[PDB]
Amino acid sequence: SNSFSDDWAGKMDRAGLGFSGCSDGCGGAACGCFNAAPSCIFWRKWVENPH
Amino acid sequence: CDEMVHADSKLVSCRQGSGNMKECVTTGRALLPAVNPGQEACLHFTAPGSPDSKCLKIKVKRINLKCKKSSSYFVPDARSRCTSVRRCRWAGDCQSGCPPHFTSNSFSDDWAGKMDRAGLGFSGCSDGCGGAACGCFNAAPSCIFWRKWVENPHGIIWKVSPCAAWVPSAVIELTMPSGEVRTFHPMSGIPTQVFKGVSVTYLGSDMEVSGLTDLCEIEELKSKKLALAPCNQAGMGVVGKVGEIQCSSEESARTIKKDGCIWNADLVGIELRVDDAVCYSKITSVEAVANYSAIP
Amino acid sequence: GIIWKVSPCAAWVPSAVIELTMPSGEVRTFHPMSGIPTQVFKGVSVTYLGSDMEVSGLTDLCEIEELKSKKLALAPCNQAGMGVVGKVGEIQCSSEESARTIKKDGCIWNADLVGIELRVDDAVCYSKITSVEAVANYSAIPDITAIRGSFSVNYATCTGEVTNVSGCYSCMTGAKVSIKLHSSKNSTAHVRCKGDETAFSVLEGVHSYTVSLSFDHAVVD
Amino acid sequence: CDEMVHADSKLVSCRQGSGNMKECVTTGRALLPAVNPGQEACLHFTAPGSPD
Amino acid sequence: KKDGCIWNADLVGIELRVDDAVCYSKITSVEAVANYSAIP
Amino acid sequence: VHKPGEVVVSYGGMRVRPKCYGFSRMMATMEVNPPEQRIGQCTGCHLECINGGVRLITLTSELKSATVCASHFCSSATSGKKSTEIHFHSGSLVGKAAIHVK
Amino acid sequence: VCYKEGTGPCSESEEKACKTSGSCRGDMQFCKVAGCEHGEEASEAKCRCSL
Amino acid sequence: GPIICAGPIHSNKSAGIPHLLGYSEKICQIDRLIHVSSWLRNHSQFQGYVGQRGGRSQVSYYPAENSYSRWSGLLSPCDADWLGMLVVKKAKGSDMIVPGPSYKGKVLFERPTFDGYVGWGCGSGKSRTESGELCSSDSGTSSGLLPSDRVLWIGDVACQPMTPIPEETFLELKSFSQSEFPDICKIDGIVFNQCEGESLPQPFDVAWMDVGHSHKIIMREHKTKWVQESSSKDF
Ligand SMILES: *[C@@H]1O[C@H](CO)[C@@H](O[C@@H]2O[C@H](CO)[C@@H](O[C@H]3O[C@H](CO)[C@@H](O)[C@H](O)[C@@H]3O)[C@H](O)[C@H]2NC(C)=O)[C@H](O)[C@H]1NC(C)=O
Repeated sequence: SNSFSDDWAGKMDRAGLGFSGCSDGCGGAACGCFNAAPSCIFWRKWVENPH
Repeated sequence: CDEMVHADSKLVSCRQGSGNMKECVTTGRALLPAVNPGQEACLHFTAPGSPDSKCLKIKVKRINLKCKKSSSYFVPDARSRCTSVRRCRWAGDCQSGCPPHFTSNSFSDDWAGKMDRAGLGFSGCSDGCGGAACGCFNAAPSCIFWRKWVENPHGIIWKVSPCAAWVPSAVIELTMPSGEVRTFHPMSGIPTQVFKGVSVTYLGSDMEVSGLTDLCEIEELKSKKLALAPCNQAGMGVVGKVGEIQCSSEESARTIKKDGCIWNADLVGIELRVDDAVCYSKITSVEAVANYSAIP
Repeated sequence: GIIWKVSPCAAWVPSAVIELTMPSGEVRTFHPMSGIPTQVFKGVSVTYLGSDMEVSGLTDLCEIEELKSKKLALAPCNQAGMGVVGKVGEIQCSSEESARTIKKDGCIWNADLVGIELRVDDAVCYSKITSVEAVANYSAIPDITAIRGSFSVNYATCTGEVTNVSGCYSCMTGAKVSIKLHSSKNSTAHVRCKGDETAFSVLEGVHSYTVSLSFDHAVVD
Repeated sequence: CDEMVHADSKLVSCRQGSGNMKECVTTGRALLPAVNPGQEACLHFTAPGSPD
Repeated sequence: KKDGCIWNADLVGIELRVDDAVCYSKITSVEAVANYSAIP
Repeated sequence: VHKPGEVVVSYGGMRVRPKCYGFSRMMATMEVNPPEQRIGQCTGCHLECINGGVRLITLTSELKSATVCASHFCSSATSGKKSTEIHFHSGSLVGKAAIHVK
Repeated sequence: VCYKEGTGPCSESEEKACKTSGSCRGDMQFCKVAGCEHGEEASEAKCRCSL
Repeated sequence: GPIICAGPIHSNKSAGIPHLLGYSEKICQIDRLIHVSSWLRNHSQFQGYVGQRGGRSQVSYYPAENSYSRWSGLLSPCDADWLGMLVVKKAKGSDMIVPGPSYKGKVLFERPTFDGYVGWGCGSGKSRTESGELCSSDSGTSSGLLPSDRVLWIGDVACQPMTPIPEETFLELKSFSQSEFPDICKIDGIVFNQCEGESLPQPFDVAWMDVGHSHKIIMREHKTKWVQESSSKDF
């Protein structure tokens, strides 16, 4: 929940302990990368404070 | 526009990139009253300098009651086909005690392991014919191996979502000060935040609300028409519901090949005989099983 | 043994009897459960649901049938994966060819069902099982539409020459009319526009025959 | 048959495998009303060509 | 950035789609949620 | 000989003897049929009279010059309309008389 | 990528051919659209192009 | 293991195996893969004695586990050639390989087709060390000893004496196969259902049977049946 090696290894996270997860998968000609089996997606959440 | 509210330009930070025409970058928050349907609302921009300024026109078109797709699932048209390879004992040499473990994907008995046109159909032995009638002259009985397919020759596919709610929403067209026009549908009864360009629109007043039972929408991919039903949905197929096979790829919604979609235990009707097994089914079509309306 | 095969549908929905005519000339029978959107598979076509113009309710009952076919019997007919206490079916066994003896594993016993009792020398047999009959018995028996698949559709002078007329208007079957035609080819006919009642769909051989169809009218046109 | 509905032959794809008699392959969906018991219902097929 | 301050389980509104996820929230501002007075 | 025995293939109401029964990989081909079609077309729209207001009924005489089986939506007028007939069959020369409160 | 797997990669005259030629075989996503004519090269196969 | 016997090992390679009238003598000969070598002398033109000490006990097939392989009693199409049932034929340029197996050290593989049975050959010393059609010279194969190294057979086929069916019965199967596969139009160039334009690279794997007619038949909804009866040939 802190590093996320998927997108640039591990650094300071502008969120306070946001979560992680996979998801359901799009697969086929519509999403275009030609594999039949579905695709995992990785997501972040920030709790932030601009001003 | 009849109702009009100006910005709060007190946030001032403008860089004089060009002298003939200025530049500036700003943000903030605004509170404009809801305009009557069929008319557009404005938003005035001001600068400390006099000559130049811009505007932003927000046009409403409709008032209606839709609900947001919390999930999404596809449903093919299941059919039940079943094969039967009938070895007999000492000729299939199959175990006296049928192996309680069954390999549900390969089936080395008939051509090793390949793509199976069924979605995780089951396996099993059976009772045994043995003697002169079945003709392979051994006294002890013979195991029989059977398959079940959940198949779809020419499907008609439905995508479904269980919002199970109803809140007012409208139709909005937007006018960027540059001159862009981008459409979208805000669920302004709920504090949803639709993202586009630089701006985001949000909630309005729910000046009337109504209640309704557990119903949600059924739509067809060839677009026969649009249908409504009790429309139960979850992560799994509960007994007696509209949607049994719940499958999550349109490009893989013709056949049954993606893993994401999930079967029902003992759903397909395999029954045995003295020679070989025959196919039946207990699945129900979407129509005329639990239908409480039909859209005009 | 006398063997019974049983199934717990625990429901009742209207259904009918259907015979089908492929354009090639095939005739295949089947029984569609057209009250339920069931999809029976055959050849290229599939028929499905109709209108449930009347429905009724009934208690938990289902069918009992005998393999020698003594007769057909009805009972409360409880059934599940296991034999619950006091039900009709205790031994539930899944192979007819292995239904004479007890040798297939699929069929499932009851804990301490058989009556073994001891003595000072040796044990004797008893039982507590119940026969299917007279234990719990509550009776004793005395918009059709289709979907199209990838079909196999295939592909001159002709005279009508009617002969007679029958009598029916406003009777649920209609009056039957006979027509004596001949055609040099094997073909099919189509609707009379002014008949004003229904369309036509006749088929003929290459001779002089007659094929008669049913219609109703106030006055013949 | 008293109740009769024709097909929707707008799906057209026929290969001229033979010139004397044509060939075609088609599919679709249909909605025919339920006929009274003891009688048969029809379904008419049409082709862009006339005779057959 | 300091560890001392403590979050809420599943407070932030992440929802998925067929391509990518969008943001929402269920937090409430301090004002007009439960306010029983305002100092003169 | 250590063989299972003779083979017979029964396949959908038939009983057939195989000289050689087997499975093997084959070199094949696949086809595709392009999806989508589009339509547009002039329509005659005229207004005989108007009684819009609060009352639901109005007299509007619009038509269509098209043949498509499936008819799309329709739209509204000024001051917040939603016509009770937006979709109506567009196969033949069938005029459409809508209602409004304009 | 195109490689002769003997004396290294394919030639420029070869790789330019192998977007027009019909003898150098390859994996999928290269035969559906780019047309592997799959010359039955029992011996001395031409250079294979994959992803 | 052996139907009858273990095949002979004779050091002097240059020997052409002759004909035999006997029925129960050629089977153990078939166990020795004697017939496949005769194909080379007939079409490949090489006197390569094949599969010393091999028999039918070590020959391997592309699918990982073959139940039919365990049963030596059943008969494989290349072994239907000695007994006169079917005959394997050469390969044309328009016929293409299947990229499945690892074509290392081969000279003769089978591939059953829609029409008939196809065999491919290379030269002696032309070792087959790649899936390509091109055969490669090498001295590492000078010795004729190889445990089915050059003999790798595709598919899992059972064969037997058969009695034909009328011509119309054949026509019924051909039409019904067309209906069941709406998508399939073109196979091996042979028409299955005429359609619009089609792509190319796609390997394809369904079961099939032959009943004595030109067009092969495929199935997905079939039920088999196993009967064994005392036939004088099956001894
Ligand atoms: C390779 O070519 C060889 C010669 O061209 C051929 O040998 C020939 O085999 C046939 C087999 O039918 C023999 O035909 C005679 O004998 C059989 C039984 O052995 C009879 O049933 C036939 O009716 C016929 O009378 C030929 O006699 C024999 N050639 C010689 C010179 O004896 C091989 O069979 C060929 N091998 C392959 C794989 O094609």
